[PDB]
Amino acid sequence: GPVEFSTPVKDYFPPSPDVVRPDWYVGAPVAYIQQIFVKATVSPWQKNFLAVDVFRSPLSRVFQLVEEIRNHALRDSSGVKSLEEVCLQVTDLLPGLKKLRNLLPEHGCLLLSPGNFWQNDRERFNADPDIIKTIHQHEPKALQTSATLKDLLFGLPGKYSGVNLYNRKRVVSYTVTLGLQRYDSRFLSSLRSRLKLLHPSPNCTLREDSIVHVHFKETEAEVTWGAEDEEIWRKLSFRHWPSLFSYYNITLAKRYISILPAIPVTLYLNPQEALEVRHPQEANRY
Amino acid sequence: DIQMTQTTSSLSASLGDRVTISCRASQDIRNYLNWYQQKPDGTVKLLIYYTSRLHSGVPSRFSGSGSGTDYSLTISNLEQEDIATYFCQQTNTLPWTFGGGTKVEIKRT
Amino acid sequence: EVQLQQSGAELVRPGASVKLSCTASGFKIKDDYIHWVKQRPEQGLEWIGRIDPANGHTRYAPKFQDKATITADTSSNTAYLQLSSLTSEDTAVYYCTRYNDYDAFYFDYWGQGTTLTVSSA
Ligand SMILES: *[C@@H]1O[C@H](CO)[C@@H](O[C@@H]2O[C@H](CO)[C@@H](O)[C@H](O)[C@H]2NC(C)=O)[C@H](O)[C@H]1NC(C)=O
Repeated sequence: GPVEFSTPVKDYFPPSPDVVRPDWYVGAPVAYIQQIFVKATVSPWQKNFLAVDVFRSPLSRVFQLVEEIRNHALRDSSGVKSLEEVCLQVTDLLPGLKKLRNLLPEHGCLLLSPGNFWQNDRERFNADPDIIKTIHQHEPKALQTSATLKDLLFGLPGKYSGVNLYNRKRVVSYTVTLGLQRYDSRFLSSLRSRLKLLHPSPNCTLREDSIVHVHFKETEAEVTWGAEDEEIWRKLSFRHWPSLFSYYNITLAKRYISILPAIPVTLYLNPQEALEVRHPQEANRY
Repeated sequence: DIQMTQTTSSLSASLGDRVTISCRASQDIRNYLNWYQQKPDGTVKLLIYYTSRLHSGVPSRFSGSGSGTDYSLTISNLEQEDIATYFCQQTNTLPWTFGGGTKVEIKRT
Repeated sequence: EVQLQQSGAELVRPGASVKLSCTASGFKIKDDYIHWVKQRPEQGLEWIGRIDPANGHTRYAPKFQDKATITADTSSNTAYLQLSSLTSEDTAVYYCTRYNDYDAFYFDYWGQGTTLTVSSA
C-alpha cells in the first residue's frame, strides 16, 4: 500500500478519487522531490556596481549551501541521520549522451544546483569571467522539446531566476533539487529547521502541509515572499521531470512522483563579499 | 562530555535595572544554546531556545547574544515576575548538559 | 493547551524499583520525543534520556545506562520512566518534557515535576 504521511495530507493533480486510491495511486513513488528554494540579494547597494555584480556574489554561496545540505546530520536521530542514507542513488548517465559529463551528477546522490555548472568547484567558479556564457553553453536553439539544462540545474522557469544583465530587481532566485528514495519526516523536518535557523526568511508564508503526487501518462532592495512563490515547480515545463529522470534511464510512464513543500532560504550579502567575488577583468571591460 | 559553567550562581538586581547572565562552554557549541527559567514554584519554561531568538509568548525584554564559547542572556528591565533561576543548555554534542543555574534576586538591605 | 501531567510524589525503599508516569494532553506522543530530566539541588539539572514513541527507540546519557528504562503507551498517550537499583543519590525531582524542533532541540513544554524520595524510614 502507499506510504502514510500522517502530518502532511495527500493531494492529487490528475484524476484519482480516494474512497479510503483505486486510480493509479497504488505503489511507492519513483522518488520524492525536495526543493530548497533560495532568494538572494546584495542588500546594501552602491553606485559603481556592474550588472554582473547583481548575481555573481549570490551565486557564489551555492557551493557552501550545497555542502551544508550534503553534510547535514540529524543529531539525536531515531532511524536516519545523514542524507546518504535517504537520497536517491544514481550510477551512470546513458552510455550515449555523455557530453553532459561534469554537468550532471554521475556518482552518488541526485542533487542539482547551479554549482554543477562548475563541477561544484569554487575555484573553477572564481576563474570564470563570464557566468552567463558558462550557463548558456549547452542550451539548444529551441529545437529540442525536453527541458533545457539551465532549467534542470536551476529548478526555476528561467525568467524568475533574475540571472541577466537587465535585472531591475536586485533579488535573484534559484533552487537546489534533492531526489529521495525514502520519506523520513524526522530527517526532513531537521533539514528544514536547520536551513531556517541558518538563513531565516522575512515573514516567510510558504505552505508546508501538502504533498503533491504527480502522475505522468504517455536606495535598497528587499526580498519578499508572496503568492507568486507558491508551488513554483508548477511553472516548469511539463516534460521537466520525465526528462530529468530519462537522462538516467528512469521512466515515469505508468508510475508517479511525490513533490514535497519547498524549504525557503534567504541570503543577504554585503558589499565586501560582492567585491571580493568580482573578477578583475570585468572592472575595466565595460 | 561538554561542561557548561555559569560564572555567578547568584545575582542581585533592582526593578528596572539592566541584568546580564553569562555562561561559557568548554568547547565550541556552534550557537546551539538554549536558556530556561525556573520559578521558585519549580515550573520550568523555555526563554531563548536559539541564541538571540525568542520563544513564543516570552516578553521582548529578554534577549540573547554571544558566540564561540561565551554566551549571555540579558533582561532589559527586571520585572517582579522575573525573579527566578536561569539555566543555559548546550544542544551541540549528544549528551545535553545544563549549566548550574544562576538565581536573580532583589537587593536586600 | 499542551500539558504534561505527572504523577504524585513518591517514597520508596533503597534497592526498590519505581515507575514514574507522564500523561500528555493537547498532543499525541507519537508526534514527538519524550525526555526525562533530573534536578538535584546544589548540583543542577541533568539529562537522563528520551524515547521516540513511534519507534520505541530509546537513548540515554552515559551516566544512566542500565539505570533508567523509558517506555510509552500510544493509546493512553503516556510515557513512563522506570528506575531500578535505587539508592540515596536518586532522591531528586524528575521532569517529563519534549522538544518540537529537530535542529535546535529545545524543550518547549515541561511537567510540574515529581519528587522521588528513597529512605528506609
Ligand atoms: C534502462 O533500464 C531498463 C530497465 O531498468 C533496461 O532494460 C532491461 O532491463 C532489464 C532489467 O535489469 C535487463 O535485464 C535488460 O538487460 C535491460 N535491457 C534493455 C534492452 O532494456 C535498459 O537496458 C536500461 N538501459 C541501459 C542503457 O542500461
